[PDB]
Amino acid sequence: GMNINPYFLFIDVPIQAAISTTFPYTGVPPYSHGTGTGYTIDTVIRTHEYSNKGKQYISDVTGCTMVDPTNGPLPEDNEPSAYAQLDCVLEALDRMDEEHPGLFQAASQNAMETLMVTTVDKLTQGRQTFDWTVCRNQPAATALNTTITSFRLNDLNGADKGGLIPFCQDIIDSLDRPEMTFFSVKNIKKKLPAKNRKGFLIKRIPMKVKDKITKVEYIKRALSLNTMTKDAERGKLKRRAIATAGIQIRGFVLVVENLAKNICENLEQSGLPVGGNEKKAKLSNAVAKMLSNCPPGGISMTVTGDNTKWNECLNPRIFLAMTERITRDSPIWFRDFCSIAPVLFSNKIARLGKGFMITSKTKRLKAQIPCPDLFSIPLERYNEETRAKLKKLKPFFNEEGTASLSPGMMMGMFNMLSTVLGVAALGIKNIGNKEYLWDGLQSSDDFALFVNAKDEETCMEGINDFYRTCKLLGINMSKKKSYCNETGMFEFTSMFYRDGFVSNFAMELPSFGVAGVNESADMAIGMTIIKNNMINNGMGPATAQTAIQLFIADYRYTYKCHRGDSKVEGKRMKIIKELWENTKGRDGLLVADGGPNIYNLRNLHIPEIVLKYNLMDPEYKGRLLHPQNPFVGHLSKEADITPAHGPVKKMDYDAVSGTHSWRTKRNRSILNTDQRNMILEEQCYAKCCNLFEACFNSASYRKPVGQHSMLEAMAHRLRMDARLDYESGRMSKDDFEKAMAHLGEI
Amino acid sequence: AIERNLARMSPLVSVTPKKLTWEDLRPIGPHIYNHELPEVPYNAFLLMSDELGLANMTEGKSKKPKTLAKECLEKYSTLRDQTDPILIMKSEKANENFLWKLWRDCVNTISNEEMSNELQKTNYAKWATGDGLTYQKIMKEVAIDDETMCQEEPKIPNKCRVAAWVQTEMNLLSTLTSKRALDLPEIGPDVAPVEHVGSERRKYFVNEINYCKASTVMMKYVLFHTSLLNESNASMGKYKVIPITNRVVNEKGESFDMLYGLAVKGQSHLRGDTDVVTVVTFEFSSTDPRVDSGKWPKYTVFRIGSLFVSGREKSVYLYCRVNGTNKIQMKWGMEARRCLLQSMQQMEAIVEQESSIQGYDMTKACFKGDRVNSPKTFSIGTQEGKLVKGSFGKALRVIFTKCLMHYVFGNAQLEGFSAESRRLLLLIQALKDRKGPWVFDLEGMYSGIEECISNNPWVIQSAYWFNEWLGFEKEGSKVLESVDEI
Amino acid sequence: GMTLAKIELLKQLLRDNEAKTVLKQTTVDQYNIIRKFNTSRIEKNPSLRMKWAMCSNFPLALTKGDMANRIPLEYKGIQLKTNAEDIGTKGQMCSIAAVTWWNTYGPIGDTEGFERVYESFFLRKMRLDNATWGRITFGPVERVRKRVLLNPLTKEMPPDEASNVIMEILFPKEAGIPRESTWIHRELIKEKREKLKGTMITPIVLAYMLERELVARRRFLPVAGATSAEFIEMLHCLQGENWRQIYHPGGNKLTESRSQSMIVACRKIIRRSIVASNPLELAVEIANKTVIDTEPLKSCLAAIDGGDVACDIIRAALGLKIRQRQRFGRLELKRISGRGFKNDEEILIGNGTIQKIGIWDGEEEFHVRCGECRGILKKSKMKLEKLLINSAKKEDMRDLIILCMVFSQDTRMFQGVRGEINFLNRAGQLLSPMYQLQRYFLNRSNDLFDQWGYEESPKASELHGINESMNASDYTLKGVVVTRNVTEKVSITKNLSLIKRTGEVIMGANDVSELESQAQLMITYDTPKMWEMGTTKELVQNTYQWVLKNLVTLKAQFLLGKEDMFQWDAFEAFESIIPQKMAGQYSGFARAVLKQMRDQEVMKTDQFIKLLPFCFSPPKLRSNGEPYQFLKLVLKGGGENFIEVRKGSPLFSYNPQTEVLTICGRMMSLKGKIEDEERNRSMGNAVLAGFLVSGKYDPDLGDFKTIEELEKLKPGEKANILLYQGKPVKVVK
RNA sequence: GAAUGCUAUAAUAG
RNA sequence: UAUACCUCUGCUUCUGCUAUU
RNA sequence: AGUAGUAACAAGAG
Ligand SMILES: Nc1ccn([C@@H]2O[C@H](COP(=O)(O)OP(=O)(O)OP(=O)(O)O)[C@@H](O)[C@H]2O)c(=O)n1
Ligand SMILES: [Mg+2]
Repeated sequence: GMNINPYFLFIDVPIQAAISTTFPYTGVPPYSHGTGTGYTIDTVIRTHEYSNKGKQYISDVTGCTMVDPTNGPLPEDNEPSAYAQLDCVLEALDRMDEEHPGLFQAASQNAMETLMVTTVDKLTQGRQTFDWTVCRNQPAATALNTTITSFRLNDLNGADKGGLIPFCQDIIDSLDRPEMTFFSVKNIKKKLPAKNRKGFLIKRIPMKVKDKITKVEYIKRALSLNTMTKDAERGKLKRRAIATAGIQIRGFVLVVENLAKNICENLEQSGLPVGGNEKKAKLSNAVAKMLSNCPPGGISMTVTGDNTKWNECLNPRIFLAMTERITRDSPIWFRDFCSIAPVLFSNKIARLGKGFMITSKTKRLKAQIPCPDLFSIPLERYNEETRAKLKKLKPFFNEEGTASLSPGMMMGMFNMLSTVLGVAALGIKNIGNKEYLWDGLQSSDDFALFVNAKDEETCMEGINDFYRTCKLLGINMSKKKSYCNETGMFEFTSMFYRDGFVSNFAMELPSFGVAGVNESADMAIGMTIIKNNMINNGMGPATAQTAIQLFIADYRYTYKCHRGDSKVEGKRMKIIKELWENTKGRDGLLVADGGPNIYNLRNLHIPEIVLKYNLMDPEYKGRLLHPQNPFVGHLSKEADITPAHGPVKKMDYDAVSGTHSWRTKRNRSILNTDQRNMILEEQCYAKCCNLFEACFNSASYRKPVGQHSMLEAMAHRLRMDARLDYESGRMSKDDFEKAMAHLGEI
Repeated sequence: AIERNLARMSPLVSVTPKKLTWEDLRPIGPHIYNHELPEVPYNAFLLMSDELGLANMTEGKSKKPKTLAKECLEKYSTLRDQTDPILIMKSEKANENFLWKLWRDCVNTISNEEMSNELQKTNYAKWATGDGLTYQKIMKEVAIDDETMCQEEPKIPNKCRVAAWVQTEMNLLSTLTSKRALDLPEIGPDVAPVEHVGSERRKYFVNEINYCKASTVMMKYVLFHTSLLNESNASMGKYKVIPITNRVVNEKGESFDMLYGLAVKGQSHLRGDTDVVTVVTFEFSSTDPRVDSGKWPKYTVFRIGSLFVSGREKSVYLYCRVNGTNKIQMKWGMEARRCLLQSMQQMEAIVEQESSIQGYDMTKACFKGDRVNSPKTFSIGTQEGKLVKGSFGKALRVIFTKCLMHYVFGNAQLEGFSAESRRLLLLIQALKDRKGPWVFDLEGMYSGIEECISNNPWVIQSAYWFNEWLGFEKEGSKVLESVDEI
Repeated sequence: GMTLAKIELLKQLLRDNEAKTVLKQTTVDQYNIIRKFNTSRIEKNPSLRMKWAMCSNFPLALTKGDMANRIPLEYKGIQLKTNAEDIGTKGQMCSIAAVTWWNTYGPIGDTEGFERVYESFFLRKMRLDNATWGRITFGPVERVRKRVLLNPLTKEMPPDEASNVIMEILFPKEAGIPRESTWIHRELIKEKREKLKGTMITPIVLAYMLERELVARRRFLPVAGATSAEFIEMLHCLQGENWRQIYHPGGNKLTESRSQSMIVACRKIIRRSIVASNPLELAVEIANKTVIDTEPLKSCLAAIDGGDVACDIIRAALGLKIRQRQRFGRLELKRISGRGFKNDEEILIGNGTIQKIGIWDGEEEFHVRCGECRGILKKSKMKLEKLLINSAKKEDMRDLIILCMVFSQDTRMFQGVRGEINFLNRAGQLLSPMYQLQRYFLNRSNDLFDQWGYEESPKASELHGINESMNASDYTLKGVVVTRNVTEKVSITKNLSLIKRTGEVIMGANDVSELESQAQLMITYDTPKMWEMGTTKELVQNTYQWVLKNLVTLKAQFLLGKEDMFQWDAFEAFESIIPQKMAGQYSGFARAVLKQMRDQEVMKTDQFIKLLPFCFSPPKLRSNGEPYQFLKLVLKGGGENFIEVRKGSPLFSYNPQTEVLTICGRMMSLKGKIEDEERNRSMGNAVLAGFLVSGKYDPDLGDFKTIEELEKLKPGEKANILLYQGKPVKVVK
């Protein structure tokens, strides 16, 4: 026979040109299982493993085991070194400051003038943040609310002023409180009369009880970071640990990152924060110059680079120095403000996830061991790998079930600032006036170093030097992953350069599917993804037209909305088929109503509802676009309409508000557990806001501003509304008296 | 300070660079060639090249899944009526009796005149779906007291050797059939010449795949994984007989329903996304499991009569396997259609590239060849150690297949190998481009690739194919050794 | 009378002591925090969760209302909705079948105003509907990555100004402090308010719909000769990498966008015409068949009153009254007397950095205009001399002075640059320093005025000077005066110079702007060989492609006639992307290396193909008779636009193993069109003119000689050459 | 003959 | 104990940072 | 059993 070999394409077409075929993104991503404690412990061990030769001491604040590698002994080998030398970090930054004059104070100015304008609500846009009041992750908006409600009880109203600064002041103040008091709910039974045999009904009501914790127990929770495992970690074998931070420390990180962003935006070699086309442009322009600047006869070489243990090796005390050196001309308060975030990170505590599951196969019994109770059982009862992990964890472990972690940044907390410290290495360019000159691009750990020298033997002298320079900043280049070749092709953040960044269609393929927002949206998204891929990711018109089909299939199967003329059996299909028969203008019907797909390459960017509107039946569009339909939930008649409606966001996809713009029922797992009580807390805030929005219609659109009471605002508006409703003649005397009387009671 | 520190830093700290030479690129994953390791087994969810669909020509308009599965067996009653278990192969930890009883319960239940495809929770179906096999949760208080309760050693993927059936799967899935599976829906009428070029260009690309084995298999995988997910949510606490169905259209344009076998879905109280639902597959196949015995350790096979394949009476077997899937894999199954795009795009890129050179639409040229240009060929594979050239269509199909296998054998092992090997693929391309590439720790770079190669068939075969291709490249390089050498 | 209901509900709400304390404690600011408060963890796998949840009985949640109650519980044995109320909506839950039911047998709502509400989109459709599609072309397209407007706007404003206008339209009461903006869009506010008046659509939607057509959505995209939003919206259909599509949108197209593109056309015509003998011939040839979207260049130049030198040159070339009318964004001038000499110089600015700017020499007079305000300006090299103006609008007078101050390029204007001024873009792209300095001093004026200096006002008849505040003052800005008081037949040389009837020249093709830029509207050339106005990489590829095509003949004709086939229309175009100051030198080199291969038996087809195009520009040898020697041949555009003599390059490299030539990424097979001896035949010979290989690297000769050291050798002298990493060669003269 | 700087519930990247 | 062949649940069994915005 | 793979599910809860 004849045996096919798919790699034999690479004979005809070069790797870069057909890189798409090396990304298996029709296949399933890796997901985690059970506990992240193992994966967390690994980071905790490794961080200290690269710092162990440094200065170890006991924190007389937290009582924790702290290790300080900075200004430590220089490495004897190529094992990851965290032993960065302040002098060399500063010297690097001085050169950067010389190369980019005024940039530090120019950024500091912007970053400072931002903070002054920055409100507290800024914190309510960070997914799941760690809440110290309950010692679990929670929505950013809630995690804040809990902290604000808690703070008020300790006489901390800085939040109420509205600016981020005075709220931040309350956080660093909260540390000096001897005890910290916070609400935590308790159930209470209560007889309620009901049409019942016994003539009543018992129901459990929530009651906010004031819990207290000590100065230390609070500090530790403030310095705490909760840990998970990273799920859907593409192109990797074994999983890795990720960290979420406290509402206390999230404040100060924003400003230190914002500072580094301002610096990065105005750097030649910074891959962040620029992205996609903006990035490709900048890197294409960068390569073009550094290529052509090469000495004639001399060799230009590109080191496709990657740093190992980026998080574990980088030190907070270095990040502290960076802010202090960057804000040199900034006023005393802002110098200090910036200094907090690193100082928190240099005393931070890593939470150890869920724990470890122990089982008996003979008995068929399993049990989770909480992180506090890790050293409850003899370590022989744990497996080999976990035994060593726990043994190595031992000296950094805390009785409450956490790990002291003075060294290390941890996953992605300071990307912008790390990028700056990276660029700072590229800022040197030469060591000892040798016959080479290096200059590259940096995007977090990911870096591409260009070296223009007289011969490749000399280039290596330059790379070897750069390596040694990075070692002094706590930057370890991966000798395994990183490689080098003559300039003309390289790889950077999975962008593959071959005399010009190539097209890699495969990477953004998963985004072609049904997004999972709803029918009306996922159509728009689905077409916009095709439209955008046709432009940016070089998808030809045939593949593009096929993509439409393949989407429409997925859509029709997902939302069970096949052609009304089709004979695909189904519950929705029964009514769809009745609509197909009842309707005259069938070409006007949307796909979701078993209508025909009329999308092509040209009209991808027009909403389906707008495309077909002209050829709909009046009754059908009258139904589909009913102003007060029940699926969307508009405005009202004023009975008592107060649902737990979330703020109407401004998504990039273009879709019309029709019956297919529905919302799914909320996961009710919460009904079984004691968390139930939170629904009442929600539906309270909901009632308050919803009514407020009836007083101020602008609140829905633009953020309302005021440090006064909501009730105060609502009252006056309603008073004016009532007075002018009487004076105008919209309201009668009987009603106005009732209005002024009812408002009087407030 | 940097000078002062670099001066006093140990010379032992360096990148230790070396210029890459072809001979330094040894074959990856040498264990795959060790015969003493076990043959990597067929571990897919459904059968692929070994599949066998019973042809049931429909009126053209659809019916209920029970109804088509019934009427399909009603035609092939000789098989459906076969009540005598002629067992051929047994899975080490399986029950012939229970499995056969289950098969017969499926056949009977799907054959009966009732509405429901529900299965009575019998002692056999309970063993098959793995009833109450989950461990009981207990208090850490009690847990700690018990010394016999311990943290289990992680189960690891064991090492396996190269297996022919993987190569054979590629080969057969890649090849042309008479049958079109794909269900690609309607489009808007074309106006812009771009759309007219796109549509005409589709006719070549879409068909070339639609008329290939991989396509049918993909569509089967999708349409199954749909009904399975639909059942999983709807009928949570119910054992259900899902028929492995798939619609096919022949050259003459006749709609045939293809029943490949019956599957049973265990209780699917799927809370988490990873949370498993045991699915027991009974699949029709002409393939004799005695032939490639090391392929079917996971399966239990019953001879259930014969069929006329043409002039030949091929004996029909029944491949019975206790399998499992989860919410994710089931969803990604329904999103397997996008295999068309990854493959179609990559070749449309070449069509469009070649179109810029010649200055017209090179679609018709690349496949067949026009008056100006002869057809486009690609180095396709080997034949007793000698390179062979294949058609543009073949080259396309080979990728589309590869992309299906990227799903079918898609896991952590593949992700890793694919990503880490890409790094070496480039280091090769540099040697090919003659951009004198350098490496710092080649061994460490290799180990990262070689640790991913365990018990994934597509990984193990991709290592073999990579090693084979590398060898053929390494030869081609010689031509350049003596160039501008005087 | 909705007011009463709200007050009555407030009394109900305030009975919940929990709600009371929330309302009493939570500040209007903190509303933003508690609004977003919820239990719901963010759905990380919605694609899955949807696909799954669609298979459940009741996935959707109705809003508790009389409308929700119009949906029946079941329809023909289909459970449409349940009794169980959702946690969120506190209303009945339902199956997707409910929607399908409502859309079929539901109540027929009033869809009045819909079209006016969603006009933004209906126009988006109307443009595609009333469009015209041209031909698809297959060939190289150099896509440039640039920041463009995604969606056509009704009127462009900053987000802040835009939001404030929307407030004035939709939410009058909760507007806050009235801004200037309010009056500036008074027409648009009333117009929109009168259109959206009768509508039942939720105000929050009308907000985002206005926001969509007032706030600018401006993002980076790969574009090619199409910047206009009404083109950008269709960018996916406009072009690929290797194909182009002509598409004329509908509705209207702006006279400004018609103008700014019309310039690029002329500049591109001239740029290419300069290379041929009788440039006027080709200039006319192309211009007559140059179409701007649907409008002929000649018609456009006639219709539009404005544009740059190039526009006037082409106008003359076609035979149209040349308008020496000029623009500088807001400022618009017309020359009375003077001749401008644009010299690129390194200007120090007030903040303390060095920016490269094109400074204009000579004393010139212009008729400056800004809105309803007019004036006469007089300037010399980096110094404003005298500015006469009218007393029109206070801000129009204020702007004209700032525009004239900047336009003059006075060393005082550069001194008043205090703060951050970006000449370089976030993506390391060049922004026009004069057009950014213009844009900066329109925002910060008080700096410029104080950093300029004042003097005594004029004491003439109708001359009375104005101070900082633009009032008839005693102290006026140094060389500013306010007054009460507000062509000629040309011919064009074949070499493209506009001569007066006397003899003095007013313009020449040497005076047009060198900067190529993305035309706003689609530029089409209705003559065959339109590629000639293309980009560096396009021309480079299309040329070598045409060389490969006719290699059969061109190579043979070379072995018979020496210079017969050096003059080809393809190689002419190709010259227009060669730096004119190296064009001749490159030809001088290439022809010698070619002739060296033909005569001394040592051929190399890949090299022949590479160099042949350069051999068009009349040769330019050194003074000692021998040609100039080169390692790389730099072309117009980015630092990657160069051809390597010895090695391959981002534009051109040959793979002998595959016999595959690679041009701008596109791969072509030289199989069949290759001699048998070539393979073993070294390149060393066809690398330097009058230089051939003798043996291999001789350590006695020492290191490898540079271009200079090579050029400075006497015939029959050995030397060490490096072709590419690890190919040392011993070459002799 | 230039600009206009942003800031999703998706996906990708690190 | 019991109701319980009952009832409730199917991301909430800790999913982070920074870009593309 | 099986899925799966460095740790889980093979229903969980009143
Ligand atoms: N999901 C991710 C991936 C990456 N990162 C950030 O990007 C850095 C680089 O990640 P990667 O290169 O994948 O790993 P390394 O940190 O270099 O680790 P290793 O030593 O294993 O290569 C991380 O340290 C972290 O700062 C992140 O925050 N979240
Ligand atoms: Mg790394």
